[PDB]
Amino acid sequence: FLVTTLVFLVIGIIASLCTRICCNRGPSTNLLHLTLVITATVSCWMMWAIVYLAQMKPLIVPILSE
Amino acid sequence: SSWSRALVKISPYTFSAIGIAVAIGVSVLGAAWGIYITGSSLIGAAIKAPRITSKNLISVIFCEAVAIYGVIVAIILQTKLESVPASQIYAPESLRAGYAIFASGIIVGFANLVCGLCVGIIGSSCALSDAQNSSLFVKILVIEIFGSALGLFGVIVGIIMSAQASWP
Amino acid sequence: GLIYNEFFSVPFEIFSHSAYACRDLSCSEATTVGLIKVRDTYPFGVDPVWHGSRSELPFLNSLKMKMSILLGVAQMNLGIILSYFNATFFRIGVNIWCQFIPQIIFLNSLFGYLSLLIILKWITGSQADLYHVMIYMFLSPTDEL
Amino acid sequence: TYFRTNKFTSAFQEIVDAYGVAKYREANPGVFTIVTFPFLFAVMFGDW
Amino acid sequence: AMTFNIHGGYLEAIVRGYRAGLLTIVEKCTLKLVDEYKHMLPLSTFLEYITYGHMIDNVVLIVTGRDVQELLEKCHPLGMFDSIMRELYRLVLVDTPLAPYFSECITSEDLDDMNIEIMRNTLYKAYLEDFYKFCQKLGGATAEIMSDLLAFEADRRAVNITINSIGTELTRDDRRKLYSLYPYGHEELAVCEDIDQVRGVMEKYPPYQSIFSKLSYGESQMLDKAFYEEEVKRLCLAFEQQFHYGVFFAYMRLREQEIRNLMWISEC
Amino acid sequence: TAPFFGFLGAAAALVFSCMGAAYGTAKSGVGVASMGVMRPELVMKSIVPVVMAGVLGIYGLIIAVIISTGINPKAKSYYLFDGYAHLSSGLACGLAGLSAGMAIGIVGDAGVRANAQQPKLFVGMILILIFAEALALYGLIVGIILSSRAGQ
Amino acid sequence: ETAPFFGFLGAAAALVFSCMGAAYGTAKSGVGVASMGVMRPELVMKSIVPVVMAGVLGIYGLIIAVIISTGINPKAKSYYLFDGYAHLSSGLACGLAGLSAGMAIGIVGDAGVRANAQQPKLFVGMILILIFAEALALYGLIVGIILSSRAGQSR
Amino acid sequence: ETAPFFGFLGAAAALVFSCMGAAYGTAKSGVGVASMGVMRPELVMKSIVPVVMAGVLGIYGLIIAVIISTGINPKAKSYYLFDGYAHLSSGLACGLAGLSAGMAIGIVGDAGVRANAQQPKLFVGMILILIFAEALALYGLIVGIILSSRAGQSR
Amino acid sequence: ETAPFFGFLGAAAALVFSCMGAAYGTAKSGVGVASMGVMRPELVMKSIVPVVMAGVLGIYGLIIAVIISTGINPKAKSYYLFDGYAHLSSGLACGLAGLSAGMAIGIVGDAGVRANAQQPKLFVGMILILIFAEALALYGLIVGIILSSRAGQ
Amino acid sequence: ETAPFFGFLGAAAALVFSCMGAAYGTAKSGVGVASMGVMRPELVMKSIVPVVMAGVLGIYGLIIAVIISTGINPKAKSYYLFDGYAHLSSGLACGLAGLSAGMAIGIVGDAGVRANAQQPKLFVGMILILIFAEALALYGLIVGIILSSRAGQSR
Amino acid sequence: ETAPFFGFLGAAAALVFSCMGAAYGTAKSGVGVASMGVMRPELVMKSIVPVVMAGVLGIYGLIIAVIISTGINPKAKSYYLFDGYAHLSSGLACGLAGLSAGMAIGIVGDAGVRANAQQPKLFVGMILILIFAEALALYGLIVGIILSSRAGQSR
Repeated sequence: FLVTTLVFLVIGIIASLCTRICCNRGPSTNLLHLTLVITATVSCWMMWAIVYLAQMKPLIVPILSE
Repeated sequence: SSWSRALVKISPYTFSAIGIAVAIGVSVLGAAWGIYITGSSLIGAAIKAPRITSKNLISVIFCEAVAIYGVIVAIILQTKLESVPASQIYAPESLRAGYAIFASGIIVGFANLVCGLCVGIIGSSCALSDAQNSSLFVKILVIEIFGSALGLFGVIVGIIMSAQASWP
Repeated sequence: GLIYNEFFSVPFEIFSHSAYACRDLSCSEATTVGLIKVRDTYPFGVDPVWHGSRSELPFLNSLKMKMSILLGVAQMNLGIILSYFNATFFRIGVNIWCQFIPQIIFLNSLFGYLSLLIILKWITGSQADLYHVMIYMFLSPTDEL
Repeated sequence: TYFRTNKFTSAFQEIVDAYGVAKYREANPGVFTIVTFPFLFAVMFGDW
Repeated sequence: AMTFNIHGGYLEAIVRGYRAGLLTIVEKCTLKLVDEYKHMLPLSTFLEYITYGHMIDNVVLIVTGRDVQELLEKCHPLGMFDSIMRELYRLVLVDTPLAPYFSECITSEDLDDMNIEIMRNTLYKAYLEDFYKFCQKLGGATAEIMSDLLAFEADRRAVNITINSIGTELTRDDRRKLYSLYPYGHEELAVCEDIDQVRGVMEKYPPYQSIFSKLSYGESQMLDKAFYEEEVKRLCLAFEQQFHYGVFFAYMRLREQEIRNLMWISEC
Repeated sequence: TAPFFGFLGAAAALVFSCMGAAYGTAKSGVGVASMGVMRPELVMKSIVPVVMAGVLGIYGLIIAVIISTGINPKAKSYYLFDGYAHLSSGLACGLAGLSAGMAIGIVGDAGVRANAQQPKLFVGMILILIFAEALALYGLIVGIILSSRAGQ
Repeated sequence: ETAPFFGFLGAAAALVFSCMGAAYGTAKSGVGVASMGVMRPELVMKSIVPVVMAGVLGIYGLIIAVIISTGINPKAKSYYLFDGYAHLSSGLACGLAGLSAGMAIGIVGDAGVRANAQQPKLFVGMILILIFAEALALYGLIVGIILSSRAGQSR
Repeated sequence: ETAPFFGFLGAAAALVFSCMGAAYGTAKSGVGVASMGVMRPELVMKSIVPVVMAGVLGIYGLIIAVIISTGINPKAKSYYLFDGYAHLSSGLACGLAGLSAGMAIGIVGDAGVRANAQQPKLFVGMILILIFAEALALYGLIVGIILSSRAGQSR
Repeated sequence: ETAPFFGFLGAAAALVFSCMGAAYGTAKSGVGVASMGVMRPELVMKSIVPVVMAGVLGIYGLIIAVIISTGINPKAKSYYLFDGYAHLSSGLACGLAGLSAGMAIGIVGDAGVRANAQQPKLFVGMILILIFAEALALYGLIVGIILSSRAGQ
Repeated sequence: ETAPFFGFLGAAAALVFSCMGAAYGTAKSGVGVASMGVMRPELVMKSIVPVVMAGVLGIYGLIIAVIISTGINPKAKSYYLFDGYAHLSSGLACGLAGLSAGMAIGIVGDAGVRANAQQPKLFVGMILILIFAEALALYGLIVGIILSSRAGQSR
Repeated sequence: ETAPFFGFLGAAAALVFSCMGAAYGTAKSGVGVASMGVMRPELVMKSIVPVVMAGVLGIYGLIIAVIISTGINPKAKSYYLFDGYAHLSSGLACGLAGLSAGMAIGIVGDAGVRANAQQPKLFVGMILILIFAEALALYGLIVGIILSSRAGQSR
């Protein structure tokens, strides 16, 4: 949960370092790349947060078909 | 419930007689319609040329065959009637016989009507085709004969259903 | 798809072993008061048992609806926020503060009650709300109650 | 005017530009949508 | 479907036989065809419209006078029926479909029907009104043929306007205002001022494509001959004449075409 | 008592099937005569589509025969389930045959005209008509399956 | 009880409506194919795809009818009124969806075939339209299967 | 006892009516596209928007039908006539809204496909009109969702 | 006992009829808008006024449906027939009013598209006609709300 | 007993019929004014009278329906079937009269738009015709009010 | 008893039918008068006589409705099934007569507008048809009043 929350954030920083190294050829190009990386990280983390908050404490238990 | 009971309490003899009469009526109507359809084209062709009267008469004969089959079916249904005793007026056998008679009559009438309409349309086309060219009359007559089998099939089905009559 | 824990229309082994375990029910049916007791939540994806269960439809439908609402709120917020950046970049007049601020505030606040209620129900586990009573609370326009 | 198109960004920029254009240096929603559209179209077809 | 056998079957058979039999000699053939058509007397309205087709031209010719007495020599009952100069035009406004509309559209009488060009304009307007009236009686496959004929007439008028009648005030606006897919997309021919431009406009309709071809023949003629000759060439489609359908108009058109071919034969 | 519906199913199955069969045969026949006016040889071979339409009546006739044989009252107690099943089985067969014949009549009528124009496309018309005629066979399969449920 | 009198009726209606829709599609498809192939016999083979696309609805309806028929078995369990009603609802829904999809596919295919010889791009456009139409038939079949499956519990 | 019949009928009616509306819209759009794309290849893909815009309504209807079908659970709660009436009302509302949206979308898409050969500046307006029309489908889905949510609270 | 079987039906009918009227109006409005945009693309954006106003009827219908759904509260009070019948009648009235307003707005927009295409000087008159037409929808919504308000027996 | 059903049905019928009549009248008036909006925009502004008259008729119908609804107070006095029947009859009469008046006024305005466009001197005649038409709606409203007042006389 | 369930309904229907007939007649007459005024503004004022004469139907219907409403009074005396049936029959007869008279007067006035516009000599003479129609309406009203006079005949 909260440990995984830092894991997603930490994953972006390494990706941020790779993006900076790759796009250092262009400053304005690097600025655009950083926005894309941040947006992708935020979207993935939000999707995971929704998927985890839904099943964290379910209100309805799962019944299995026969 | 009460309405359902009244519906189930209807007399089956009336329904059987209605179906028997309706078979003959529908067969006659279909045969007459087909005869008129063929006759319009036959008269037009004769006005164009009186050479193909013998060829045209085949369509009229085929149309009248439907009426003949319907009359035969009606005679069979009339033979299938019984005395309708008061005690068994609502017996399961009487109800089954009446339902079978009604179904056979409806099937015979509908099949006769369909066959008559198809034969009339085919003959109307065939007379004009023969007027256009007498060489195509054989194929048109064969097609009309093949299409006439609908009435025969319906009559066979009605005859098969007629064996279900068991009125005491 | 990895998030959804569904692979080629089939579940598989999540990062955990089993999120939910049948409470007792060594021989009892799944449909029971005990039902299934969850040891811990599977972090990689949805619970594998939930996908193939009879209760798959309601829970998955509620989760998908909540995710769609949250994603729409986020997209609308991003689009509204882009207005201030566009106004500053083009050096637009006071119309941004005059109109863009209320435009980005009204819809944000209107959806904020629903988004916060969804989050709190997810966070606080307020089962007295579920998917339906959230709309029920949002339904009433009048005060009190 | 048209913003400079990269080798990979060209397709997404063309897809987004099908709604119109802007000023010489005005707002360019293509920058966000280059990843936003993949960030949303994935959900409707999520199956690994 | 059963309505054909209910009524009109004998007349349809007679018409089909007469058409199948078909193939001062030209005048004699025209008189024989007119007599055959007259002796045939729902389908009454169709026959009335078919007669009114040529009756519009007959009335336009009779509208002269100016040697007006010579119109009796061409009193063919097929098109020159007696039942089908503003004072006389008002009297002639009855018993014709296009006459009531032409009374208002051509209220200038000879002013809007000058024998040089404006008489052709009045004739085109009357033809457009008659075509609209015929298309109003929808319900059969003949609607496509009527639309094709009206489109051919309109396109021929537009081509003639763009060729040389543009100097006669038959401009792009007049290509549809006075010159009678065409009922919806005739605007493409307003700028077809050249034979190549005419072919390009015809390219908008793939069926009409390659119909113009080199445009040396057919399109070379003015008035309504340019695209009407295309319809004459394609009249083999009308030669199909599928049964159990209104084919009286098709038979009349075939007889008229045969008469025209016989006239064009003349002394070999 | 309920057996009235079961008996009605067999009659309806034949009646509705023949209703569509005649309509298909009429449209197919009319086009054949039109082609036979000019193309003498093409019309003779084109009669197959009319023959194909007439087959649908045979399929309905057989389905009716099975329903009639299974309505033996003195043999087994024809409960309401048997009557309901037989009526349902006939209804599908009759309705499907009516639709299947109607498509064949519409397709066949155009096919005669198409063959008279370009003889090359005759194979294509047969393929489309054969595919359309499979629906009547599909209805026949459903009729057999439904009628087979008369066990109890 | 009286539940079979509705369940079997719904099962029959599913196949009946599916066949009606398939025939309505196939008639228009064949008319358009003949109209196109009258002038361009080469594209006749390519124009036959919508016919098969429409005919697939017949197979879908037959499968739904087979499922519905197999779903009723008094010898196995007492088919209460709820089971028969749900089966009839599934049959009616599947049949109506199939009929609508067939009519739409027939109209679209007739239009495309009429426009097929005008431009070769029609070979792709009409195929895409037919696929989009058959998507509705597939969705209806899925809904019918789900309803038929849910009909099996009946408390 | 008879309430599940009403509920299943309502779900089936929702699915069937949504399918019919989507089919009508798709047929109209297909006719328009076949007419338009003969002249130019632009209508082959640049104007295929209504083809999927109409199927979106069918997808929404299928989702609503699946939700309604999942709503019924006799083994979990003995549904009274209230549940059946609510399910039938929700299904009818969803199906009617789907049919209306399908018809409107089909008409608008046919008009847009016809106008495609005209000035392309109208593409934005056509898309806006199509979206405004399709908003009815979303409104109907919302109404159906609200009805389904209120359905299960029967006493 | 049978009151909900009428109230829910009335709410659904209200929503359905409002949607049908909105679609009927929007079809003609969109046809006219497309025709005008083909003729004159300049005013295409400003010609969507009837198209936009059409959705107001659907919004009002959805609001009425939501109010009717909130009206049925069996737990709060045993729903007697006097409340269910009133709710059903209110829904029917609102739906019929919405359908009539939608048809009128569709006719008005179909006329006004051509009217503005010939001369944009009639835009004010077209807007006034549309407002007068929508007054009927507003009156119908008000009447439906008033009728639904009387659910207290 | 069941009187509230009759009363609510009558009120709903009154509102629906009044709305339908007003809509028909407004549509006819707009169709008529479409030509005047281009032929002579100066006179087009004065041409909005029939729309206002139709709106007035609709308002009168709505007012009558509101009065009828306000007349139903079950907690104050028990509503016998006599009062419900009287209220339903009053509503039906008011709605029918309003619909007829609206249709007549719409036709009159549609004719009068062209009549005034051809000649401005026909405005007086158009106004007189509109007033005569609105007199019928006024009489219908008066009759409905009288019937609503008499509806409470039962015991 | 359930007397107003028919008596009040008939009283309402009388006014409804009279209003509908008067509206149809007035609409036809107004269209004709607008056409005539467009032809000649001089005759517009003088040609309003049929329009005014068509208004007598509304007055007669209102009077009949008021009389019927006053004829129902349970407080004064209980009305049996016959007492309400007779009033309903009188109202129906009056309404049907008013509708027929309105339709006839509308057709006659529509013809007479053109007749007066063409030949002013026959303009005054044509009023005989309108007089006959008004006499028919008056006879119908008298018959209705005679039928309604039997309200107190019951015992």
